[PDB]
Amino acid sequence: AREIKDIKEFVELARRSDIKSAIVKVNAKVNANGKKFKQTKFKVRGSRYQYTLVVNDASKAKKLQQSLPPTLKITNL
Amino acid sequence: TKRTKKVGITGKFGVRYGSSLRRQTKKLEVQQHAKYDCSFCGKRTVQRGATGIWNCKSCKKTVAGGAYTVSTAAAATVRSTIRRLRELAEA
Amino acid sequence: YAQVSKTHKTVQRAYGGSRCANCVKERIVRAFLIEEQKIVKRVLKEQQDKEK
Amino acid sequence: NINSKLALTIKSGKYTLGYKSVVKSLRTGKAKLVIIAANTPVLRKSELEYYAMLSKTPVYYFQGGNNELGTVCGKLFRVGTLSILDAGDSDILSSI
Amino acid sequence: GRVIRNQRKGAGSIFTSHTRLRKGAAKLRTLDYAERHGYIRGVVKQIIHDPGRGAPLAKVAFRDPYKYKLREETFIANEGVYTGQFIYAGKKASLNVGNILPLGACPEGTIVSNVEEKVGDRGALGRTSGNYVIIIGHNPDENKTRVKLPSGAKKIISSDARGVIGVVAGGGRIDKPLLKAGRAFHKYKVKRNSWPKTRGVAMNPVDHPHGGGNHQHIGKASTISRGAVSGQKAGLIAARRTGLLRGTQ
RNA sequence: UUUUUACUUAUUCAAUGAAGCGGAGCUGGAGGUCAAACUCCACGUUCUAGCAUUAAGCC
RNA sequence: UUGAUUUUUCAGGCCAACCAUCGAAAGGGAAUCCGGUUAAAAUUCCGGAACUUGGAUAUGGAUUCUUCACGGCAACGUAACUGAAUGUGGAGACGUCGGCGUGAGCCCUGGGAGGAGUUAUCUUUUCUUCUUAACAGCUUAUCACCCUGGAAUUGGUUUAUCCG
RNA sequence: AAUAGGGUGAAGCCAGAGGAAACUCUGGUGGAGGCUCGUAGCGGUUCUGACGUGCAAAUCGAUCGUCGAAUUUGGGUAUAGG
Ligand SMILES: [Zn+2]
Repeated sequence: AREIKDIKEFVELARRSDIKSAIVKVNAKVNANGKKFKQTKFKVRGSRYQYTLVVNDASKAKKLQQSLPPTLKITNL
Repeated sequence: TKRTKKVGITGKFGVRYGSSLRRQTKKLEVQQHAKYDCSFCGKRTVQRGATGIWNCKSCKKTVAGGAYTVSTAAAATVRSTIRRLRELAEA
Repeated sequence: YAQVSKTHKTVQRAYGGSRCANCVKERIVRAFLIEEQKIVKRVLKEQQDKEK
Repeated sequence: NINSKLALTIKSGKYTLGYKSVVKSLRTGKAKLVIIAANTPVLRKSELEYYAMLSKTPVYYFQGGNNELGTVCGKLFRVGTLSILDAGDSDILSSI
Repeated sequence: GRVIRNQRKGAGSIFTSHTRLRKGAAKLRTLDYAERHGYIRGVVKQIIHDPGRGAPLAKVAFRDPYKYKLREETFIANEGVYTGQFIYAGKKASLNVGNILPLGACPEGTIVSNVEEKVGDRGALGRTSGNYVIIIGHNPDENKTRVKLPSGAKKIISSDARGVIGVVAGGGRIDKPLLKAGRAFHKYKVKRNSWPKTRGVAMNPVDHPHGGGNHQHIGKASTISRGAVSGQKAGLIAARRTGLLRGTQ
């Protein structure tokens, strides 16, 4: 499994022709220097690797989710 | 302090094998564990590997020597004998 | 080693993945100096091939 | 005799001890004489005298090793080669 | 009686030499055109320990005169030979320690080792540590050279036979006592199965001609004829004399 | 018939991936040259742990 | 081994030290892990996540008008970044003992969040859960090496005195 | 492939003390040895113990030897009846 850091690279990767499905995982975390925040992991399943993008911003996650290709099957966990 | 009066390196053998054999061992075993001056780099870093093999830690030169000394007296004589006979042939 | 890229198995220099830097340096200097003396021994020989 | 001349240069004149200092002094043209110990490796030796040929510097071949070359200079360490920058009260340059 | 321990060694079942750790056969180069007419130069790469041998071996790399290839030779290291030394072999090689020269090219008194009995056999005489061959004289009309072997024997060899200048390295090995049975065990662990030795006088009459008796004793003269047969040659075979050697021989 | 030593092809020993053998001739170094150039020797590698492979060149 | 030829013919170019074969379920050796599952199988099944070897093969990137890339004084760096015959090396690949150092697992222990036990008395108590695989990326080291500089009032330095 | 934990304390090294020199003494450090006490292991001394139609065609118990090497051991392999 490979982690993706660049959000722009992730959207270009999610529209690759071999991408079967996607996973949106929500983790209720806390930074211990504040209070609860909602982390989101976007996971793209390619032929060889699963690619994960960690989005700690609860608003950038929602914008990113609607920026994925509409054809991908998305599982919400 | 001085730990042993006379056995020295052969004190590892205890009381065994006979005193004459242990003092005969001591002479040649001090020589084989000594550090010798390197004729190549000038440092005193030459130690024995196996018999006849003497390596320098510094310059990594290996020279063929004696069983327990870097040079035997017989080899030193041959070195001068060969040197002398070489001069006459080459004038 | 068969399944890794070439940059992992070599160094960008002569004898890169085969010899160390100091041993390559000694080869270069030895090659230059010895070949320079080969010319000196040749011109000197030609000096003794015309007067003696 | 040259040992006495060399000892005087160390006492009164200028010098560098060591291979790296000698090569720098040949590059800068500050060397008047290069002294090489007998047990110096030939590759290092044949390179020092190539530097001296380019630099037009005389070379003196010491008869002892780097242990004996060091002690002539009044040093408690080994000197494989040295360069004379300024022969002072001595006359080593006129004899070599 | 029974087949005695002398005779069981020829079959060579458990009496072959232990040769796993040996570093190759020590030989001179094959006598070729370069050695017959000029000299060839090699460089000492290694000086190594050969298990079962007192003398260290030298690995010397030569160029092949006829094809692009390196040839590694296994020489017996003479004392004073060092790694990185240039070794010269041939008729025109100079008289320096480690060089391989024909016997006729060496003046009288030259100390030489790994000498050829016959031209091209690549070394037979004076190969053990501390040993050497002295050149006594030459007979140029017959192309022969007189040498003295480590045993004190005088031999006449062809002047084309080769030898290596110097003394075999590793000498003085015998000066130190072994002090232990374990030291002899380790000595023969990489040579062959010849240690330890049971005395034949301590066996039974089946095992040895010396076995048996109500005291341990040989019973008959232990000097055995040269014409005796296998199973009889136990003791001093063809002994010209016996007893403590007194005076010169 | 016996003794000795000459030959090499039988026979025997050894080596090599059967690489340079034997003779002669080119080139120098020499003999003192007493015809006329005969005889002898050599005939590309030695401060250095480099390199030498799949011919350049000329006709 | 190539250029092939479709002329199913070939043209050649290199080599020929050594090389039948058998011989290890403890030697050498390409590549997999976790969770779950059976009455009985599991590194084999299921779920997920990887890897190696062989083959085919396109796209992107890279490179070329100074044709077969740039940077760094250097040790060397990188996403790539021609290379036949032949050759040279390295890895495979190596005893034993001694103390020292680092890591991992285990042992010990504090706080907190749970569960169980003792509770005539005492015990903020006794026991227990609090875990993280192969694999991918970045970072991380003794040793070794490079540049600078030129050292006696010798200095650095290990438990073990070696280095300049 | 296997071999607890101790004792002793060889070379080498550091420091101090004494001496004109040749050299000597002391305190540490170090960790040698077919060394030593002693487990596992390997062996098999004595009880001339048990048993002796046995648990056993060689065992059981205590006692004992040795225990870092000439050590112990698996597998592969070789040696075949005068
Ligand atoms: Zn050295």
